[PDB]
Amino acid sequence: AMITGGELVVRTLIKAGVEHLFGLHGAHIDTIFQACLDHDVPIIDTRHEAAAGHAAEGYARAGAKLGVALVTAGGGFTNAVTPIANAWLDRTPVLFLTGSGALRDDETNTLQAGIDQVAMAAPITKWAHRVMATEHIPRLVMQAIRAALSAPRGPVLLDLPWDILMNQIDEDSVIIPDLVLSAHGARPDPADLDQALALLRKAERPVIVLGSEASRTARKTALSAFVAATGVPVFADYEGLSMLSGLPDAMRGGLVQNLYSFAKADAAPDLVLMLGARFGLNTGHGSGQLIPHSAQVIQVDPDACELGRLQGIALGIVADVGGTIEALAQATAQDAAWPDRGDWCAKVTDLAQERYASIAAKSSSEHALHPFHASQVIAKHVDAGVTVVADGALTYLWLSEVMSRVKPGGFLCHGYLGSMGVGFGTALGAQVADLEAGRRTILVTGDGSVGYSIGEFDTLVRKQLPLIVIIMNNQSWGATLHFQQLAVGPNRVTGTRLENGSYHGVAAAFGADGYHVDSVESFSAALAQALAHNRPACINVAVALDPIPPEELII
Amino acid sequence: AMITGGELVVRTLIKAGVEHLFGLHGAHIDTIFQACLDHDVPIIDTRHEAAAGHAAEGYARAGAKLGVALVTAGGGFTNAVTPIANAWLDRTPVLFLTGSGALRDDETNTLQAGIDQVAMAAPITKWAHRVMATEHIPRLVMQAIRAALSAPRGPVLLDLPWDILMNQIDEDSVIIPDLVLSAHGARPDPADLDQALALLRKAERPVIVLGSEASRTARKTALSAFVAATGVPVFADYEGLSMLSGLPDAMRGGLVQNLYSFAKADAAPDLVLMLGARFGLNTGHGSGQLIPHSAQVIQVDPDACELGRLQGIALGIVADVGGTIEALAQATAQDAAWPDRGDWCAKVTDLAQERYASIAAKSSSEHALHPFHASQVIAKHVDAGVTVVADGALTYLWLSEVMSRVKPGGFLCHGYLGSMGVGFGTALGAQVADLEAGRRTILVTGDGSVGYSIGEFDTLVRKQLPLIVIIMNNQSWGATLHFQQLAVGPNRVTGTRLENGSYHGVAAAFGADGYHVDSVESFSAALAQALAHNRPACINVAVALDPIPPEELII
Amino acid sequence: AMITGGELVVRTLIKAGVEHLFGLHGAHIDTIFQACLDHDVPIIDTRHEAAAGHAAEGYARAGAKLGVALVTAGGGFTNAVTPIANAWLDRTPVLFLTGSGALRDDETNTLQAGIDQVAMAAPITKWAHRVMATEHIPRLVMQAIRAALSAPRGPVLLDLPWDILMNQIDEDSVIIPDLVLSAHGAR
Amino acid sequence: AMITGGELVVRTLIKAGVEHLFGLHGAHIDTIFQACLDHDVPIIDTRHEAAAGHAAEGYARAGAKLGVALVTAGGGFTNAVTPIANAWLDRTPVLFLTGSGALRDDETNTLQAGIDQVAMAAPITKWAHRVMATEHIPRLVMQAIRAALSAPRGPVLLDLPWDILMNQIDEDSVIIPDLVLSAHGARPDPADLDQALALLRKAERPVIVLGSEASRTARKTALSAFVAATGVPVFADYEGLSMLSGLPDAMRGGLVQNLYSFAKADAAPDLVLMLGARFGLNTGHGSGQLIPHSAQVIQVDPDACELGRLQGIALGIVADVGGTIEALAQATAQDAAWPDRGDWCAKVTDLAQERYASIAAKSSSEHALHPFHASQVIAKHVDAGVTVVADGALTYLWLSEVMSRVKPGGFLCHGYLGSMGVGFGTALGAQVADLEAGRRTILVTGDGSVGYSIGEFDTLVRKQLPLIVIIMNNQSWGATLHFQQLAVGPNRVTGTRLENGSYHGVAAAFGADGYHVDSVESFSAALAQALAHNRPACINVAVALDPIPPEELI
Ligand SMILES: Cc1ncc(C[n+]2csc(CCOP(=O)(O)OP(=O)(O)O)c2C)c(N)n1
Ligand SMILES: Cc1ncc(C[n+]2csc(CCOP(=O)(O)OP(=O)(O)O)c2C)c(N)n1
Ligand SMILES: Cc1ncc(C[n+]2csc(CCOP(=O)(O)OP(=O)(O)O)c2C)c(N)n1
Repeated sequence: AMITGGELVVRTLIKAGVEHLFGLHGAHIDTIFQACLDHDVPIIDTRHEAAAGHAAEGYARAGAKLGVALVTAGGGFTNAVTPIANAWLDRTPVLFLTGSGALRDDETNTLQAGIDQVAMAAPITKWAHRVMATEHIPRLVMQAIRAALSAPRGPVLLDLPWDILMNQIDEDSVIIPDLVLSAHGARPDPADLDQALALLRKAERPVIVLGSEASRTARKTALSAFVAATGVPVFADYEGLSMLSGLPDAMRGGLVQNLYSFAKADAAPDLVLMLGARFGLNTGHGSGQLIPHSAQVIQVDPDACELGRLQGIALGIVADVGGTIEALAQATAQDAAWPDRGDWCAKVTDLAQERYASIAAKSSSEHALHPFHASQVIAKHVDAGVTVVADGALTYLWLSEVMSRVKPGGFLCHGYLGSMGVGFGTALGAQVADLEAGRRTILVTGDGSVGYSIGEFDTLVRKQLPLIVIIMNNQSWGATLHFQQLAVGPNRVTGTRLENGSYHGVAAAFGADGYHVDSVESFSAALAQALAHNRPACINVAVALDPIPPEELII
Repeated sequence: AMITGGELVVRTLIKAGVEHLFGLHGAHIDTIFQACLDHDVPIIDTRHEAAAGHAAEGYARAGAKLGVALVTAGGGFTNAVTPIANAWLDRTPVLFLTGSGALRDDETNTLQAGIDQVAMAAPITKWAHRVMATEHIPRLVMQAIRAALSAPRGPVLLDLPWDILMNQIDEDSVIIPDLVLSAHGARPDPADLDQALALLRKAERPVIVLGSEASRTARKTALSAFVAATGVPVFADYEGLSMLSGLPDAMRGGLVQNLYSFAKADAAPDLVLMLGARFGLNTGHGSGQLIPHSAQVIQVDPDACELGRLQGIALGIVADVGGTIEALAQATAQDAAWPDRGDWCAKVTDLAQERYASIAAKSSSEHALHPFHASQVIAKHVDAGVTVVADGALTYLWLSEVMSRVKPGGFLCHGYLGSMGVGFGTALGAQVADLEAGRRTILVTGDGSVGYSIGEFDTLVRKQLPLIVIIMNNQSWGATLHFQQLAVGPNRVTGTRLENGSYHGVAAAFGADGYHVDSVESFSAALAQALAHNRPACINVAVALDPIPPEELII
Repeated sequence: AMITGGELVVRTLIKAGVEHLFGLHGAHIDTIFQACLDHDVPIIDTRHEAAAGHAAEGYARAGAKLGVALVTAGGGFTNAVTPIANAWLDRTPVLFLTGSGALRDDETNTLQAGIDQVAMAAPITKWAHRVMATEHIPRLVMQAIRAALSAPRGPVLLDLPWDILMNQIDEDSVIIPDLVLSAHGAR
Repeated sequence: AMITGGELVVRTLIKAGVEHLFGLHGAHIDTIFQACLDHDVPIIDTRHEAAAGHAAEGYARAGAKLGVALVTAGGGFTNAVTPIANAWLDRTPVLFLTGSGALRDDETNTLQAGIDQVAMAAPITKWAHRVMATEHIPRLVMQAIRAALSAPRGPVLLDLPWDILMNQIDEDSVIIPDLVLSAHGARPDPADLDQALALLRKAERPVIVLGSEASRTARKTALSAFVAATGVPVFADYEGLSMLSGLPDAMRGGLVQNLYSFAKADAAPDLVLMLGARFGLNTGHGSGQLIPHSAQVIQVDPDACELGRLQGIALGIVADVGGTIEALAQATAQDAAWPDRGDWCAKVTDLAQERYASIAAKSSSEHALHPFHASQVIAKHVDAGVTVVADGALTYLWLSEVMSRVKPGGFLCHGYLGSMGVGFGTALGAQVADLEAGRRTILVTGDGSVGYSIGEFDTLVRKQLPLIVIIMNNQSWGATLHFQQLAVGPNRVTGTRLENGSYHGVAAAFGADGYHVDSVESFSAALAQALAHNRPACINVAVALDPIPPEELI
């Protein structure tokens, strides 16, 4: 009944409902590994702490739950910083548990000590803190969890000194708290809700735009009820996209990028209801290209700073997005009868079809396989049974054009950090979450990006995680090469070609199934085969570099 | 139509609804001074940036609105750090505007440059940011205001480089946004509200405890309706106390400290509804001495990390406190009649009376004026027309004993920072806010504490602000002297005596009315006279040092 | 022969050659006041921690030696920040000793706790550090002194948690180092 | 004559004497790539910013010069933080140039923006700063360089907003300064030097211990003169080891770890002259196990905080280590003849031989290749023409045992950060530096550690860098597995096995030569062949896991 600090950490995680961790071993954190071993809690151990951190993010995002990363002192922590930064900008709930130097050996120039890990994490976490006493562990672990899971979601760093973890205490002297935190988010004042709904009712061309906070709470039943009652088309940024999958086709606007062509069509929305979608990279900043300057904007976000950040708004509500969706469903449930939106929904559908058809008409695979065509091959397989994770740059810009007509179970793309290479770890953690969901995870990445975490094929094999890694291979850091050609000159390509290496050969050397394809027919055959087997796979797809995705020109 | 960055700052503040600033001049920020001059916006200029910062706090606290502090580069900023830290721990909405070195003269070892002011403020603000372009001023001022005013309220630092402020731009090249941020905070999910109310209904001995967030939103009408419907007695920490002033005597539990004697009376609450009162210094930490371990606790706070921080709770709700009070009032306006709680309210009343009577029975002014008796002299004048500000240590501990039976318009005491000296600036700012309300401000401070900001008598006279400064003079840093005697030994008093100086003489030399008193009669006469005139005053009250206040006895 | 952490602080100061401190009292740092009282080391107690900080600077500047400021947790520290910043830009050797919340009472929303004092001082000191063990006091005080006195001179913050200072340890279990640092600068 | 901020960066680097950069492309930093292209300054572009940062470290360490890393905004920067931290604790002069969000687009929730990069780097840099004006670029680049190169050396972060770099200015309106910073480090006061030499002369068993600052200034001629004049044996931590390579055998004490067995042999030094060797991980902390408590210590370090950090010292000198070595050589070229130290030097040698022989006696490759035997295979090839980079854990602990006997041109091991995986990028950068030195780089790494940066086989092949990567493969995160067995229990192994993957197969798929070996003979043949050709290679060496290196116990 004397137990370690690491045992306290794990008892507290278990009580909160944590079922998996992602990490990489060190002695500093062995007490946590030993406790997980005793309690049959899996730690998915990777080949890089960065992959472990991104895996915790992917688990959190695909699973709509807490992700937990576990890393050792010093380089364990510094190797997890890109995950922390990505989760920060993406509003992703991840508890990063890090080891650190023993307090009793402070300032001794010893192994792995002397990095101010909390100071480094401070600019990019909701909370970061170093534990000072073993008896504080349960309450601070639970406090850290509440911080991560509350609106807007985000990463937390809990730094656990080696002596604090190794110290033994009487188990009866420290209580392990429950996670007592309402699952229901706060909702708008009914006066604000009444005004929002009165405006929505009055609008001629209203749209809703979902952001990441809608994905985190996943109030799909309420969203469906609200959308069925009002008939208003719903768009989303990348992170909100999968929240559209259960909606009737007439009200699926798809990716918010599709609003670009509306003003030209004399069909700019006159009202926009933004639900956790921030003004920024995915929503056209303050340009009014997607969210028109002429529209009345109602914005709901848990962070008041975001409200009208880059554009004047009509009504700014601070509330949880999930709670708001529940409130909207309740208010419209016994409401009757909302205005018919048939013609407006049809216009949204037509503009989307026009975009897709136009791109189709400009895409040829005469010699090399066209990225649009390669994307269409993937789209044939995307439905509620699949999570798509997207990395690369040109790769995801092209992929995005096929993503609105399908209904993915999950879609996990770059957010604001736009950090090439995060997709592999992300997809690995998503595939873990997806085992419980019954989904197959497909990573669609670039040849450049895959190199960041290419050792994780080892992890997929050791852990028998059937992630399918599709590499869109244009022999280059492509978008950056386009930048050089477009912004500087045709003769100014430098540091951006990648004309070496057999990625499928690398995957095969780690024991994964390797495929190399270069055509619509070869690729479709390979992908069908990979999906039929419950095995990790690498599909190396030779694609053309020169095509310019629509979003590259728009961006 | 070319205008300065400083003019953009002021136009934005005006559009937000700011009517006063507190500050101290520097060339770095003169453009803001000149714009306020043009627009007839008063800047209350003090004798120390710390006093200006605390004044902005006091204005925010007394006024339930945004406070704005304005300080110059370098030492202007560093002199404001104590206000920032105090506002941080007290959840007080203050926008600290600071000058800083010109961007164009970066790294030139020049005057007032080279302090990383944002880094210094980061650990003690909701947001801290240095402005990079003159065009960004309106949107970032408004963003800062939204950050300060949103739940939980807190300080923000906006750092404005000299060139950014002096730079002139076309006034029409940038839009000045409105403050578009709902006045009504987010409320609990109805399931959570129903659960809370079910527990409140079933409880034998329920209490409500209000915290600072209740004061910031000041939902007095809703609170009155809720309390009348349920008959549940309401307590508060210092910052919540004035929120009890409009409640019937029967439901006024007063300061939460009064709960101490309940367990021995076999009367410990079985349910506690905490409305923005955190677990911490004012609520007995996790000791269960005020909030019993045996009670079911419903806690409502805008910061999830606070929920059950130090004690297990039954229901943890993240919502705005004002929004929650409105929700509770709405629900209890349409449910069944509530159980009569007259006997319980009477018990609450009896226990408070027993405490007060006990103190009265023990207190003697035979050889020197007793702090409890001096406190009683003040209490006779306290009602809705008075804001009481409290500083010192033993001074406020004694004062607290008379504050539950009166109904102050405002009560501003030390919060967690416990920083001796903050009261003078705080009271000065409070008196500015109180002007429009027809209220009179009284500072009750220690002889030690008053020394920190004693030059502010000058400011009171220059600005004709009729603040009454009452100095409880026990010729020592009192509570610290008690610590030495009680925790160390009777012969171990060092560095705590202050057996010098005529504070009324200092006040007089600055042109304020000075009084020196040493008895109930003399003090009563001085206070009556000072209150009869709209003149600043200093009342120097000789009081005994040896008496130990109940709150110290408990400790 | 059990002595407090505050006693360790003062014994280390005395061995370094410190003969005056400037400060303002708080319970958090009483163990240092008591040790100074015992050893007849004057603490010049002011009416504001800022004045105490600036006095430590003035003492250093006028006397070409180390200045030592002594302030309590929370507002004691925040009141000393203008002195820290002034000494930073002036290259003035001042050791700022500050109290802070007890480590054992971390994250309890308690009196004078919760300010990240080391983070606040980091941009304006040669070194700033929070002591984690009573036994570290003498070596870390001497390390801080070496940081302050070495070229270019400047301020250092040593943050001493209440429990770390109140803790008692066997005086024979920890050595008080000498100040072994050449008086002659490199050429 | 209008030129970009990026062009200003590169003109300043060139004027400082920078000849190589390491990095990974982004649009945010393209102006620097374009300028390097114009000026024929190579940027060695890697598959991960971490590898690029570590390459800049390796180039700095192996070359005793400034390393320059170049990364883009956001993830470019955050991917570089392990290099920054490693360089920080290793006292390695690296200029990290990072892009960042445009100032004009501040707070727009845009691509790669919103990370406070300078705040993140502040705890682990000598200086970190974000540039506010294009016109400031040359003076701030040069300022950053002076910060990195000055004693004690270390990393600097210069953050260059996208608009600051893209902005064009009249080239005639901004001067590009020279690097005007003396190459000569400051030296001790002659009174201090006199006292140090007086103590050194009176000592019965004096030793010298070198640290990283000695390697940074590389005052080899002076060191040789001082050592020849005094006859005092010289030890080093890992970073100071290659500074012993030009000394006569009699005064080569080798790695400072060898001091362990001296007290039990009644031979503990009575005087220790520490030259940039800190009290800490490599010197036995304050334990007295290497630096005896009974010895008088003279410590010379550019950071006063370090002087007697963990142990009482007799004389604490703040000076540059190189300047001090020059001063000591100068003084001992003019003073009287020094006492003969032949017997003490022979004791040092005998104790080192006794350690080596004891390990040799215990090591058997009967059933699997023993890590000590594998290490000896490598040692056969180590001389001035070789830089050895060491990663892994058990791997470098075993390797350390053969390193004191040989005289490497360079030896780059883990420092205080002990971050598994830094070796690959480090060795790639070292190989670049080694080109002009006429040296061949060999990385000796673990099967676990190699996985961190395994994509860099691609970079070796693209850039034709003939790095030889030797993977000591014990199918595990080995030292951590030993921890579980030794400190917890034999049935408590969890999260530490790595019983999968063909590393040589991975290297071959990237176009590098791959070998798989499992014996002294097969390993010897593969290494000999790899060394015979200027081609990148991976040698996957099957080695036993169970043996415990002496240092693991200690
Ligand atoms: C961590 C990081 N490093 C560098 C960049 C700069 N960058 C933007 S796009 C891009 C090219 C990505 O190439 P690839 O993964 O192959 O995708 P592609 O554009 O070719 O489809 C790069 C290097 C970045 N965004 N993040
Ligand atoms: C800024 C600051 N400095 C020092 C302290 C330590 N301290 C606590 S109580 C106290 C005495 C206050 O004396 P006074 O204002 O005269 O009030 P009294 O207790 O005598 O009524 C002191 C110095 C503090 N809390 N804050
Ligand atoms: C970045 C980082 N992650 C984890 C650790 C913990 N750690 C210490 S030794 C070790 C094992 C390294 O294994 P390998 O590289 O194969 O070397 P071996 O000990 O097997 O020879 C690990 C994971 C560390 N020191 N640094």
